[PDB]
Amino acid sequence: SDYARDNSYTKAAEDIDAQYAYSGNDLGVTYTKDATTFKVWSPTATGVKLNIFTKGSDDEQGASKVASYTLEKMLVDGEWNGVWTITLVGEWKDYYYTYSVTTTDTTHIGSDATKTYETQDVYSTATGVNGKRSMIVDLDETDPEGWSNDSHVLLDKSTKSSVWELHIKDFSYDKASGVSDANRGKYLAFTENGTTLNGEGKVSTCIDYLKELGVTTVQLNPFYDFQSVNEAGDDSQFNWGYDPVNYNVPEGSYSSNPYDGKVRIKECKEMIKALHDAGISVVMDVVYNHTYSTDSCFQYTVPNYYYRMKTTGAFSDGSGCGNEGATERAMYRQYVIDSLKYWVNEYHVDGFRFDLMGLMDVETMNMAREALDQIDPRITMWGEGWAGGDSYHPTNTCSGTKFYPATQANASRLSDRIAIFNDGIRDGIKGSAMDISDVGFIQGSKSSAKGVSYGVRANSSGTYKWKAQAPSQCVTYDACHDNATLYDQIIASTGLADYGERNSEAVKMNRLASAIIYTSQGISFTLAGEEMARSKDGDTNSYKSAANLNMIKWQNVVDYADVVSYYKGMMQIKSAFSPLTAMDNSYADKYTFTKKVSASTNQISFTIQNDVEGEWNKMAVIYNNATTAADVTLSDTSVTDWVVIANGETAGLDSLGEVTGSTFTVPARSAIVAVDKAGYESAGIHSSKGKVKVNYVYEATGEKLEDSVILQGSVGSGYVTVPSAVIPDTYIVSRIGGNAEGKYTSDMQEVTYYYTDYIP
Ligand SMILES: OC[C@H]1O[C@H](O[C@H]2[C@H](O)[C@@H](O)[C@@H](O[C@H]3[C@H](O)[C@@H](O)[C@@H](O[C@H]4[C@H](O)[C@@H](O)[C@@H](O[C@H]5[C@H](O)[C@@H](O)[C@@H](O)O[C@@H]5CO)O[C@@H]4CO)O[C@@H]3CO)O[C@@H]2CO)[C@H](O)[C@@H](O)[C@@H]1O
Ligand SMILES: [Ca+2]
Repeated sequence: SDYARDNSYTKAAEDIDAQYAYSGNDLGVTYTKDATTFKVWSPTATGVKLNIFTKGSDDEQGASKVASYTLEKMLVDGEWNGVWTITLVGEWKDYYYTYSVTTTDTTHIGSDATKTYETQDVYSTATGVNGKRSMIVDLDETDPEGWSNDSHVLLDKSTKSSVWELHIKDFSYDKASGVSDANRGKYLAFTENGTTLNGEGKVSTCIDYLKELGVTTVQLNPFYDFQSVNEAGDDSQFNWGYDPVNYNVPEGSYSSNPYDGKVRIKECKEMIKALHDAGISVVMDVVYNHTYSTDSCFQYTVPNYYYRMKTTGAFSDGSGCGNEGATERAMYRQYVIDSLKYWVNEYHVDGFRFDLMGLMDVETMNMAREALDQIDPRITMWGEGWAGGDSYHPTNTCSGTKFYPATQANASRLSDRIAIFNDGIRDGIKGSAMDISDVGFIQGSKSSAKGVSYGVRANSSGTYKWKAQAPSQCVTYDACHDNATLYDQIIASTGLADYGERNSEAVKMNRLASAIIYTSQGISFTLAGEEMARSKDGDTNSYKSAANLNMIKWQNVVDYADVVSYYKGMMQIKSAFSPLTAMDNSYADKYTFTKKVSASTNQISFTIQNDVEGEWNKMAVIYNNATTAADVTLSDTSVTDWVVIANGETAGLDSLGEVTGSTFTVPARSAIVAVDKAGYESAGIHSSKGKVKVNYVYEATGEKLEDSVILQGSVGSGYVTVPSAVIPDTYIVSRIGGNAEGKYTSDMQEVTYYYTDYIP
């Protein structure tokens, strides 16, 4: 819950805002060749001392204290504006610095109740190792080659996105990634083109893999500077990084050199440029809701101002991490908005994911949306519309408006282009994220059907659990970095196999999840590697678990190539059919559900009427979670000539067969997507991908030992097939027909694994 409570701390902070709020835009360092100016906002301080150093830490060669200087109160018409300033004449680039701040707290201003704290700059743009000393940098020197020609990659519509949620270490830490020794688990991994599995040259990994998969967007887990990895320590350390230290400095551990402050800036920019060169939008995970500790640059500069304080003097702990940032305060609001603008402008970031956005006030969020709109309204914003504990806040903001938290409950007060994670469809698809053993729709829960069905229109049509204003305000997903991976929950909730073990029924459920995500409105989102059955060995909170547990297992692009192909195809379907990628509510009344949206059912079906010329006229979608094939008759009989474009085997833009009438046979634990024949013919939307069909046959009888699968990819790109992992160990491959490995062609190729009797 959140609580409106006014106290001595909130009153003091409000009075500080009225007298001392500063909008000068020049806090921190203003560098030029001829002089550097330093500015610190601290109304509570009795003095601020600047300390210059040759190095970011004392252990480095050439490390020494240069000198210290007294900052002076900044006067405007002889009135103090709360700012401290000094200008050092000459060339000061590449020196390091801290401030020594002698200060009261917010409730004892003018008293002699002072303490002195040493801290890095609140407005640091660079630091040395482990973020303890700021660095004076010419940011133009940190620009990689071609950076001036690097542009934002922005989606016309947020709802046309396909988001891959990725940790920078996870991306390439696996030696099988084919990334060079130097760059594995680093920013620079993204700059390596032509990477293949085990560097064997047969099938793409990393950035080339992402190009082939066709994701629009990569959302990167924390790459601001966090506390929880020792940047001078072992390469085997792992943390998600939800432990902020410096908001406007890149994390050191993902760089080749954290000791020189400029290197991580250059390399972070190189990562972003490489994603842009691949045609991929970059979204940044940001965590303004809390800092690692209250022994922070914020608390050491203006004690008790930047955090929400309870009447009893305790820090409000709405984050569950010990503190919460006071977004309702004039100078934290300004800090956050200025920070967002900085990452967009300086680093070419294309959008943001707000950690525990429910701890941020609606007015601040809306003002941030308006700020980013002035750059480009296609810059994306979304976040978690919840908190991690009870939140204590003042009644009103620094603007004098009533405080509202940016939660699901308050979606109507928030901009429709600040989207909110839809836990409705997430839990509906695969079961409660809070319990890995819990079943959702794909595993056979009939009561979960309503979660899926509301999810289909991005929880914007009617009300189940919460209501989005529009599809633009909804992130559609079945899993993220938190809790269990999709495939781990499937395995745990069914007992079908061990974690990370292929099972044919588990894989069917995984394909069905794919069909649902890409036939639902809202912003389609996946954990990186969901498309290849990513496992964390059942770990439901992997934030500091082993690097090799967390890392993407690149062998899975082969072991689950068929599943990758299914996702690849479903993505094509969504991007081809306008109703699915609508921002607004235009298409809400164009859906005809066969059963009530609320129905307890094994078969969900609906049609969608389109109005875009040159596209399919109508789509039929069926989800079957039964363990048997079902005959499903649509209530909408307006179309009786259909072309199937997704089934239990494959998804894409090509005809998989036709259906006359209103009844479809839907295999167990599978989806059907069909479109009107007339529209299919007229639109001329067709696949340019090639296919490989993989068969598994008992040589002696000619009978299949396992269902055939379909691989699908760009013509001329490399594929690798393998024997079926689920065939009993009492059969072994004796012969292969066709090419187990090769390049896709337009005409479908077939590979048959022939099996003989064996004892293991
Ligand atoms: O600080 C404690 C906590 O922090 C982190 O948890 C985060 C979660 O991992 C993350 O998923 C997110 O949690 C959200 C959740 O996703 C969202 O769905 C909503 O949760 C609801 C449930 O949907 C609802 O079922 C009910 O949950 C019950 C649960 O069913 C029952 O089995 C039992 O465990 O009690 C639960 C709570 O009563 O209610 C919850 C809460 O309303 O909201 C959640 C946020 O509150 O964000 C979490 C916070 O960052 C860590 O990962 C975790 O290890 C720590 O324990
Ligand atoms: Ca760090």
